[PDB]
Amino acid sequence: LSKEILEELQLNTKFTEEELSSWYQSFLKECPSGRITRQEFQTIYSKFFPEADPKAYAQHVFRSFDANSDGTLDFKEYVIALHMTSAGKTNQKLEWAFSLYDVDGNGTISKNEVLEIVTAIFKMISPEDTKHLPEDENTPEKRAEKIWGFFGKKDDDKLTEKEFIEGTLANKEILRLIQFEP
Ligand SMILES: [Ca+2]
Repeated sequence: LSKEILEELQLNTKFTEEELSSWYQSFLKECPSGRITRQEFQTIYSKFFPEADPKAYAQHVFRSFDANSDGTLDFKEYVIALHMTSAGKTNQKLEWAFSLYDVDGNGTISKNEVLEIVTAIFKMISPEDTKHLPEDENTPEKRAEKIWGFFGKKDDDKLTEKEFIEGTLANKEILRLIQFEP
């Protein structure tokens, strides 16, 4: 690691520098490069969520962090990705839920895009639990809709980042929706 990346990581986690270091060493033993590939990263999720199709979701999470598209996530970005994938910190989290959702990366979210992640996210719910799901929103096609709803202005065209951070922050109903299993 590097001193700066050790703190950007410790001031984004309840992880100690000492821990982030032991971690690195372990990570480096599997990726001597100090960087991890989408292929590899995807496996991480297929392993710990055997009861679903994490493949899709994982790929999206991956794209959301691999900034300057090298097809690889390095330790730092990789770490903060394993985070905004579990639960907890949610603002430091929703300031990323936009990145995950603005799939094509421009600067605005579409109805398809919302539906693409809602579905990918859905494919992660063990079929078992797929049922304990509040019917109004218990299928991809639905939830996507019970979301593009709150953001009103059903443009069936666009949703800027302003309206996203506001709707998410304002009403915590969409926040619960748009986001994964915390
Ligand atoms: Ca977009």
